[PDB]
Amino acid sequence: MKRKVQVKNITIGEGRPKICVPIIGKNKKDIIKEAKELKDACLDIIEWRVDFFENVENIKEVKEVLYELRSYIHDIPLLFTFRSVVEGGEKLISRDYYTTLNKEISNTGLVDLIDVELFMGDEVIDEVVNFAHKKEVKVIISNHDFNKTPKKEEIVSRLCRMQELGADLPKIAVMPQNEKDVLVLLEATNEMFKIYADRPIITMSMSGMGVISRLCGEIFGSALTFGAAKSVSAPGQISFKELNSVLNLLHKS
Amino acid sequence: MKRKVQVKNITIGEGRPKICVPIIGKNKKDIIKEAKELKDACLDIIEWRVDFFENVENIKEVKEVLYELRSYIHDIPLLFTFRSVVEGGEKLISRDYYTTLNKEISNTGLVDLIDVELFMGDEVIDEVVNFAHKKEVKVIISNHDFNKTPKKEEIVSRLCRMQELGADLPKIAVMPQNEKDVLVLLEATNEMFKIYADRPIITMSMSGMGVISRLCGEIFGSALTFGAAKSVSAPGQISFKELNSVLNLLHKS
Ligand SMILES: *[C@H]1C=C(C(=O)[O-])C[C@@H](O)[C@@H]1O
Ligand SMILES: *[C@H]1C=C(C(=O)[O-])C[C@@H](O)[C@@H]1O
Repeated sequence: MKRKVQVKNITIGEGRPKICVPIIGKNKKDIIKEAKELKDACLDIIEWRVDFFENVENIKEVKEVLYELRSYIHDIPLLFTFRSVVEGGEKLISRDYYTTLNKEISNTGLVDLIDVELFMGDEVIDEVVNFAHKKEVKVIISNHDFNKTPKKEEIVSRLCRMQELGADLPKIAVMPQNEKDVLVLLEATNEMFKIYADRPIITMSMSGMGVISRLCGEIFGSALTFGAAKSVSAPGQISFKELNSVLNLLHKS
Repeated sequence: MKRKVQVKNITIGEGRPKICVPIIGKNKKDIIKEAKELKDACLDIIEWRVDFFENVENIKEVKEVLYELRSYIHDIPLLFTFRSVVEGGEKLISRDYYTTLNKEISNTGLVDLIDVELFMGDEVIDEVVNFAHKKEVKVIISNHDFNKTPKKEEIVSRLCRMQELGADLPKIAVMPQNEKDVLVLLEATNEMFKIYADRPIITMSMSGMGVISRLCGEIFGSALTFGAAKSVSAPGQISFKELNSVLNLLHKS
């Protein structure tokens, strides 16, 4: 009754939640060094957090890294994400360029998924999505709130809008100010998963307090969880290796 | 700040939730066989589910087991529990023997904690609680519902009755019939913890669906969690060695 998102040998939205490991190097040497350490590691998808790449405004240099990166990762699903400043990024860039970066990178045929930020707008979203599906690229439409956890109804409403915008995978990250906020996130996730969701969704409650939301996706509905290699790409992620053992332990419980 | 329950080298209600493992053997040899396996294991407390013991109706023989058991787990905290048929037990006994068993054993000075069922009535509870504290034995006043998860308010109400009846550790285990019921348990748990708790509490949502409640007590408020050795004594138990790593992992988070 729900659609699944297949990327290579990985089926998002079925079985145990899929582990995604970010690459956050500031330069080609470190990025390649990062990719080499993950080739034979136990994980499902790799996310290139390009917002960390120092020459990110130079599209040719971004492609150069992308080529070399695919050579080492060959058939591991690869998500491309430029996380903007409003949603936790550190590099500021034009909105016209955010579109160009995502389109040009989508056009290479080298990325399997691309992340597009909801707030960025219908104009930006529709163009990135239409062009990503041209090349069979799956799209994550994402939304992050680093200060608050909206009410469950509001969270559900955002995941629904993302779905209307053609997102192959709606994604929402929220920040708890208390323990109950964490449960509100889980509550909205399962209501979405059971009643309104039409495909897989990705959700998380950030920081140490909401870490449970990164582990219990199999019961509650989040199809993908992010684990860190050396350093964190978002507050609350634990090492991908420990995430793998916890997900496996819960798969047989 | 509030009360903590000290049993030997273990401080319940501080840092990591504590791990309790039950011994469920039917005869002396098996019980001791289990004790030797948990002797130097990474657990905090050992629970003797004496209801599994075939010769439970002869106090003499029950005591003969304690004496030998101690020789192995002399320094490890020992909880003595006779789980009645009504709340998941496997052996029927008169309410009067239930009292004498708990009083006689508690009188030996060999047990560190004992579990009395809330629904067993104030008569039985006052009698057992009073005597227990006189021997300096901690009391867990418990309640289990294998059918459903009562509304949040009821769970907190039960946990509160337990405190007023003098429990050193209130305990409730409930059965989820849906994912939301798991969040209700956690929500009720956190409410007790921040608003009404004067002592550490123990809570869990049973079955695979509720397993997440055995892993996140540090955040939501449960001070003790039960893990299985070779097999489970309640639906949804994880092996104790695995449980230990997840709790240590989440403690530093
Ligand atoms: C989306 C969400 C993340 C998280 O909360 O862990 C990590 C980021 O790197 C992703 O873009
Ligand atoms: C009380 C709770 C249990 C649980 O749900 O794990 C098992 C019993 O052994 C305890 O007495």
